[PDB]
Amino acid sequence: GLFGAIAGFIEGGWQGMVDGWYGYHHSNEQGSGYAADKESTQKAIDGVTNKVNSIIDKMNTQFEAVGREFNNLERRIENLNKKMEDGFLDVWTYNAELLVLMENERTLDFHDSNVKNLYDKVRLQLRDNAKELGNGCFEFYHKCDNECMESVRNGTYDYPQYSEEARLKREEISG
Amino acid sequence: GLFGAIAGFIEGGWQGMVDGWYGYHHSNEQGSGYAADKESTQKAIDGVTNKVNSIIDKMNTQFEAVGREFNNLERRIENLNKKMEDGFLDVWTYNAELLVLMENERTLDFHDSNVKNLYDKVRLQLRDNAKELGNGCFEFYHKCDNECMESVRNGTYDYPQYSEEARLKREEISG
Amino acid sequence: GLFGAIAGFIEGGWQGMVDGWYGYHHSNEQGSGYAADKESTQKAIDGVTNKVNSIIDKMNTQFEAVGREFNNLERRIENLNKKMEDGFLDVWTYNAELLVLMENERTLDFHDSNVKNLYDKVRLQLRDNAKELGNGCFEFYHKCDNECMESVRNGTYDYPQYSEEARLKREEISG
Amino acid sequence: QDQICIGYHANNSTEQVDTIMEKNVTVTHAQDILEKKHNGKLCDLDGVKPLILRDCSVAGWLLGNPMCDEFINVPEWSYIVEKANPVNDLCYPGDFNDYEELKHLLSRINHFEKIQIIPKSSWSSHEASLGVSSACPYQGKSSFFRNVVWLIKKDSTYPTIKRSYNNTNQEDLLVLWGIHHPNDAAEQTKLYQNPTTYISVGTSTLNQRLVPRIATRSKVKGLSGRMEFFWTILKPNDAINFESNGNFIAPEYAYKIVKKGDSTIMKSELEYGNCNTKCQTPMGAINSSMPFHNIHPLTIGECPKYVKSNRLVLAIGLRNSP
Amino acid sequence: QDQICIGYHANNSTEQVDTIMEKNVTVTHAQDILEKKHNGKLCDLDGVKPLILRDCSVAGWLLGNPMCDEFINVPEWSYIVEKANPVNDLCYPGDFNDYEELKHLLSRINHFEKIQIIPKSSWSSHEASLGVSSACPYQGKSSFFRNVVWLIKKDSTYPTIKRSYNNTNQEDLLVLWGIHHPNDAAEQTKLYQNPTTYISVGTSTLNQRLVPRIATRSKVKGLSGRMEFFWTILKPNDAINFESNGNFIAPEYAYKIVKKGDSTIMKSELEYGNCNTKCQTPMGAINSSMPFHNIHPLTIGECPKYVKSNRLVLAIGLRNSP
Amino acid sequence: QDQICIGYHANNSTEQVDTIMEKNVTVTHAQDILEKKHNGKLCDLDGVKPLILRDCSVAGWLLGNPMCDEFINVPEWSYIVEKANPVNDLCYPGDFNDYEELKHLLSRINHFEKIQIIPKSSWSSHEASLGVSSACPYQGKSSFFRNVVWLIKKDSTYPTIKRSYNNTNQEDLLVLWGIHHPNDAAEQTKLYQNPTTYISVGTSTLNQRLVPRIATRSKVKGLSGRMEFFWTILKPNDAINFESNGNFIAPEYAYKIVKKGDSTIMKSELEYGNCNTKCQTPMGAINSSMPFHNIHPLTIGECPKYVKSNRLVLAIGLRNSP
Ligand SMILES: CC(=O)N[C@@H]1[C@@H](O)[C@H](O[C@@H]2O[C@H](CO[C@]3(C(=O)O)C[C@H](O)[C@@H](NC(C)=O)[C@H]([C@H](O)[C@H](O)CO)O3)[C@H](O)[C@H](O)[C@H]2O)[C@@H](CO)O[C@H]1O
Ligand SMILES: *[C@@H]1O[C@H](CO)[C@@H](O[C@@H]2O[C@H](CO)[C@@H](O)[C@H](O)[C@H]2NC(C)=O)[C@H](O)[C@H]1NC(C)=O
Ligand SMILES: *[C@@H]1O[C@H](CO)[C@@H](O[C@@H]2O[C@H](CO)[C@@H](O)[C@H](O)[C@H]2NC(C)=O)[C@H](O)[C@H]1NC(C)=O
Ligand SMILES: *[C@@H]1O[C@H](CO)[C@@H](O[C@@H]2O[C@H](CO)[C@@H](O)[C@H](O)[C@H]2NC(C)=O)[C@H](O)[C@H]1NC(C)=O
Ligand SMILES: CC(=O)N[C@H]1[C@H]([C@H](O)[C@H](O)CO)O[C@@](O)(C(=O)O)C[C@@H]1O
Ligand SMILES: *[C@@H]1O[C@H](CO)[C@@H](O)[C@H](O)[C@H]1NC(C)=O
Repeated sequence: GLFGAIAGFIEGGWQGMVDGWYGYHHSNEQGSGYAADKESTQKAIDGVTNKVNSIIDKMNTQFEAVGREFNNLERRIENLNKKMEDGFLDVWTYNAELLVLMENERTLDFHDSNVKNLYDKVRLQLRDNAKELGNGCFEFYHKCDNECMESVRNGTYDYPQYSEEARLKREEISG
Repeated sequence: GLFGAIAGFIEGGWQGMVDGWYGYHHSNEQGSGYAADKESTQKAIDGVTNKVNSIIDKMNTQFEAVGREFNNLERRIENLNKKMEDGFLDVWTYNAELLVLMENERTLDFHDSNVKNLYDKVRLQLRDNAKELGNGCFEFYHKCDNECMESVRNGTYDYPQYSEEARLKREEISG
Repeated sequence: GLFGAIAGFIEGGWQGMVDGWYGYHHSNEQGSGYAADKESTQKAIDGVTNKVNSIIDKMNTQFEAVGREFNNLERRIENLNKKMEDGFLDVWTYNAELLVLMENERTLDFHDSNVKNLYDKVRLQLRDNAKELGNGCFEFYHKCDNECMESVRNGTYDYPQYSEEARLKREEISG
Repeated sequence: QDQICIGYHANNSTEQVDTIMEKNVTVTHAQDILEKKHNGKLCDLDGVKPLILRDCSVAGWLLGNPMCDEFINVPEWSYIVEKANPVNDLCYPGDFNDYEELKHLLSRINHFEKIQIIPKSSWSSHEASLGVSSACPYQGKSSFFRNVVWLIKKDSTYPTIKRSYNNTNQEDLLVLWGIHHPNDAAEQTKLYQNPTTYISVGTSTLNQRLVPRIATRSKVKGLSGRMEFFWTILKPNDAINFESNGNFIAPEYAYKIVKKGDSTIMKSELEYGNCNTKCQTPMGAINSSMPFHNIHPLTIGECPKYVKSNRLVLAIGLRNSP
Repeated sequence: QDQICIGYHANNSTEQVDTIMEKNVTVTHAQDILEKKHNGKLCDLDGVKPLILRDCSVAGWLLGNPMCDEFINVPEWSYIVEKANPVNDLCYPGDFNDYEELKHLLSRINHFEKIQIIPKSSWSSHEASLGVSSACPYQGKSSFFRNVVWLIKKDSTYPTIKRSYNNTNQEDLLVLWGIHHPNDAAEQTKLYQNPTTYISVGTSTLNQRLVPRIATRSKVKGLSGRMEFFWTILKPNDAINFESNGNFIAPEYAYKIVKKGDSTIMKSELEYGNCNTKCQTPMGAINSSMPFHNIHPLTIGECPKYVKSNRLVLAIGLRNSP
Repeated sequence: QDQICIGYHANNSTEQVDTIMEKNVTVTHAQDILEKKHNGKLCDLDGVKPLILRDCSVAGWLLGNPMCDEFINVPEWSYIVEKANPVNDLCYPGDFNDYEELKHLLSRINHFEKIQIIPKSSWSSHEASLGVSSACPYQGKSSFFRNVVWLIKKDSTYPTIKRSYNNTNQEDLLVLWGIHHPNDAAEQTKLYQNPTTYISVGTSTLNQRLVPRIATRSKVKGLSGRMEFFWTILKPNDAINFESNGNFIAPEYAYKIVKKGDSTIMKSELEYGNCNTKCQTPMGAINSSMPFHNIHPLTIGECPKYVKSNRLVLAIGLRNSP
């Protein structure tokens, strides 16, 4: 991927998460489970939906009637028409096919980017209170119960509150 | 954004910087102020300008005369002309609209990317002489006067020269 | 570049590496040399090749015969033909030129991105066992022989195995 | 000791997508942008039903070819449907002058009403009842087109016709007439009496003089004679003046016409299907919002762009690998 | 404590831009790629002024319809402007044969010069001064087209005309003539004497033979007769030969013609505006460099692509949320 | 202090590429997508060789203009090559009715075979050997088109011709005939005897009656007479019936025709080059796989898209700055 996330370090999707596009898995003392980031996910849905809708809605359609109305002493004109129809067919086919390829690429990269951005968001929250494993997972140096992890997601993680405990484990697990 | 910079960690633009597109703010003992990175900025301007100019200049324009020259016993030919004009109108409209959309997206992402690249450039200069706050700002562990900060921008920061002083402050900062 | 790699911190290409697009240079006790990352490189080749092939294959071509069949009392029809041919010429020219520009931009940025992603992969492997010089090179704090470096490339670097030796070397140079 | 992991959605879907750089990438969700479905029926177009001629051609329907179904008055239509090769065209062989332009003119009609312009009963110096052919069979027997009258000499004379009709209606009038080209001089004398003969037609705009062409011709339906038909649009308050010496196929019925837009003649073998659309195809209507289709080139209405493609799938979700 | 921060430009601008994935993104600077402005004037096209016919049609101008402003020797033009429905067309009612092809031919002309081909004074066996009509008034008097002569019998005779003109000029000649179709035999006899009559015209290329059509017609301008006009291009060193029995509307003036390119006839109600352009619209000229416009479909010149859009705004600066 | 570095390929290549944001970016490898090369020859098109008319026009070749090469029968072709201004067209001056539609019809032919339809020796009441002109020289002698016969009165009489030909072949038949327009009544009398004359031609579909037009004309090749040619397609088991009083240019040879597809007439000065292609240009053939070309607009076959561009270079490798 462009952002090395989706098929890079996070080497795989979770069938367990079904309530969103991007989100979290956790395992503590209290149990393990999935949660979904409703913000990044809904923003993504809005984005992609808008993209589809705009590939659809920007097309001007007007009445036309086609059309074989020339006789056998008007074949030159008939050929002019053929050239025109064939021309437009070529233009539209090439354009549509390429547009789909290009925008599909952009879409997958957009997903990649969203994932990576969520990752870095969490990473900036935790710093040295946890270790990066390199698979999109953070091994906590302190004790993070359900309330703590919901604070990680919510963007409300209290770094100094665990910094010492972590510092012990670190500077004891790094022992 | 694709590069999580512009509306990601640097959550907002500076009205104070008016002499460029991307750059710096500083606050030391001697005072606070804005400076602009004239290299990343001018390269960006050249890029975008070239983009606009090339969307404009690649267009072939030739003389045409249009055109209602068919009489009321030539309405089949008249209809052929209509289908042609309408065809081109649809082609050009769809292409122009989509081109604008696509390239606008690319432009904003280009800005995002430039910002992020400036950030990482500085980050690689400073290392542990400063702390990343996570808002595009670096809190210095040592004393960085005007000459020092101009050296950060210029790409001429002397890391070992402050590494110890920084190392001390870093130390006293923890326990 | 978008990803600040190719003409950013890695300020130049290696004529010494000829067996791939992206890869490694090393210098140890045992000698200095080039190796190429065959995974990022072949993925890139498949990508770009697919891009070219798809710009080529999406084009619908059908039989046409053109064509000056109208006499000197049919010059209005002849003019209708001319406007059509001219029309398609302008359309195809503009589209082909812009398509080439746009996709070329995308291709170079893709290279940029692949390079940057390789860099960050190595960076995440090594952490503090090595120093980032800021030119796409990592100065090792420990001793990395051929086997060790092949383990850096292979994605099989044993960070704890050298962490202490590195840790020793580390605090030293700092005064 | 505890973990926080970042990851992304996955499922069992097999929806595939192509990419500029990669083919057959399994993906979480996808949307096709290409319309491939039609209802197999002939429908109204924006609320207006089509004129469906069954085994009748436009010419056969306008002149009233006896073997065409009896003129039901459709006062309005959005397009015309003809079969590829309609069986009932011109029952007496010949031609329609400017026929394709006439069909195009009639392809969409805001108002259409057949009226009697010159009663048959009004030809007192000519036979109006013997103008009949076996090639034009009706109610058992030798007949003729119903809207138009084949005049023949009465006793052994064909005095000069001078007849005029003033369009006192409030709408344009489609007027039709014809000329008969016989096989030889003998037939010319037998039907009309005068050997050298003409038909002149005059309007504010039309200045026409038709002369029959005698020539030896192949039999078509057993006949060597030919009938050639002509037409104009008579404006409100204009008159049309006919003068003729013989070989005149006179108007009887004409049509009030109101034209506001244009379409075309659709060639299709289908039947009406009591529906409505914005886009009609000869294979069936399209219920559309998609910007592209691959049904058929020959469409009428506000249609998506015709394309040569079986598939235009946009990725919406993400890579859904095993 | 000390800080270094990275950031980007912002301002108070409200320029908005759309994006494939997002709408109405406020941005630092933007550039529209769509031309929407025109000068509301009729201008020269690449340095060449148009032929502006005021209330005159092309036919009315070429034949010199008396009520058309007096012959503007414009020797050169790049396009022709006509009003939608010009008041002064054919003063005597009738038709121009191959009219639209003639208008297209004349739409852009490199050199034009009216010259006298057959002096009026040269019809000694025929009346050249009585060919006058109240439908063609010059100043309350009955007149006629000025470039063409309505010949009438002299005393009670119309001897056969045989007249030839050899194009000794160095350029093609546009030659115009006509035939008069009367209302009845009596008028035929009154104007020309001969009852059965013709006009033959011959060139290296042209082999024409015109016969008048008598028919009863509606009055137009109170007249039932009709005038039908015809034209050729006579090559240098070719001759044109007229022979006629009556109903001849003879050339007097013809035109030297040099044609190098082609344009079209613009329908517009505007007036000349002493400017210059590369792209003319009926609503006004376009000073262009933009690749697209939305002014009007009917353009002449080197014009940007017509498009159905009110806005094509390229983002140049950056997101400017404030 | 040992090192590991990451980097990318470079070389001495000077291949340049343009980009949306940057121009003239030197790069490692590139591929042009635009075809610029042609072989300068006329070739077969998908295995079928073209009918190359040398200094002959289609009309000249079909009627057999004596000065056109006589060659062995080409039974099949894919397109027709004519020179811009072929020297041998109609040796006797005149016209071909519906000529361009005939050329279009003939442009691609699946089967063509000339056959004798009416033997010359079969005109016993007319002279078939004096129909000869200095404007149609064969070997220093006055001759005529070879495929068609100019009948003249025998002794001082031209009895009425009634001749018919039934197409008993299994293919459509292209039939050609003509009418002669003389300069005056005297010539009319000298050649044919009858002063007032006609040619009628009838088919299951054709109903034609031609009358010569006498007019005074300029000399072309020293001649003031004109010859006008017509044609039909006679279906299998249909007959064609000619009747004529004089001025008849009778068929002698006709052509069996099988048509399966269509092309056009290519104007080119080149010569055959014993090759094959899918795409032929008047400047030479294109060996193509590229989607675009800039050779010439006037192509026949399966060709890439014509474009106004000298260069369409795709970046494949990477930036190769020094
Ligand atoms: C005097 C007489 O009746 N003549 C008879 C021949 O005509 C006849 O040969 C047959 O000709 C048939 C044509 O008959 C028609 C027709 O269309 O049905 C008869 C129509 O009544 C007549 N209509 C009018 C207004 O005259 C019509 C008309 O003359 C032509 O269509 C004009 O071109 O002729 C038919 O073609 C048969 O195929 C053919 O056998 C023979 C045998 O009956 O006897 C004659 O007495
Ligand atoms: C058709 O008949 C109508 C009605 O009689 C004619 O219309 C009138 O014509 C007279 C002059 O002849 C005028 O005084 C009336 O004012 C006309 N009425 C309208 C509403 O136009 C008409 O002229 C006849 N048309 C022709 C061609 O003879
Ligand atoms: C128009 O007039 C010119 C000049 O008289 C004619 O050209 C001459 O034709 C004669 C007759 O054979 C030639 O012998 C001369 O050599 C020609 N002179 C020139 C300048 O070419 C011309 O033929 C006339 N056109 C017609 C059709 O009569
Ligand atoms: C052309 O010749 C054919 C061959 O004889 C004619 O066809 C025959 O018509 C007779 C009736 O007179 C039938 O007995 C045969 O069945 C016919 N043969 C075929 C194959 O149809 C044909 O009518 C002639 N065409 C014309 C227009 O005269
Ligand atoms: C069949 C015939 O009699 N041909 C003679 C013609 C005709 O009188 C005219 O061409 C008719 O227009 O005139 C010639 O001068 C010619 O053309 O060579 C002599 C020629 O033998
Ligand atoms: C490509 O996609 C089509 C549709 O899913 C599938 O039939 C085919 O097997 C795929 N090709 C490959 C590479 O397997």
